[PDB]
Amino acid sequence: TYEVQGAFYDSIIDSELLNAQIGINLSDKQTFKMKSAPRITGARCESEPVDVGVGAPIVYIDTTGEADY
Amino acid sequence: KDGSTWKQTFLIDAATGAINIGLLDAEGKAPISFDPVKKIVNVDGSVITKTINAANFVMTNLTGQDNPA
Repeated sequence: TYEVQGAFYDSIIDSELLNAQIGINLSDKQTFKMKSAPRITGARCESEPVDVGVGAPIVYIDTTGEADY
Repeated sequence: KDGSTWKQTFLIDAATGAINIGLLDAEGKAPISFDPVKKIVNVDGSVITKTINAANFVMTNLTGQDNPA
């Protein structure tokens, strides 16, 4: 999680003064939660036995992420 | 007659009413095969008929990666 606060600094503001953040008059802070990358909980593969022919392979894999896609 | 050897084209066994039709594959897979013992008619390829009457159209994934439908 991070907190965001910033503002515009004009030509008057100096690098040292900007670091001091004295005259900047920054914006109020705001807190947001940073999402989590996907991970795979387990890897597996199972298929149905068949009397005639061959069982089609399939992969079952369980994730734990929160990505949109 | 292929060179100095002879390749089977079709066979009709006496003990079993099995009739293999077609030149044999390098691995020995006959194109069309029959078996009254198992009461099955085995044809690799396609079958064209005006109509078909049956009691169970059980689609099968005959090949490793086929899509029955």
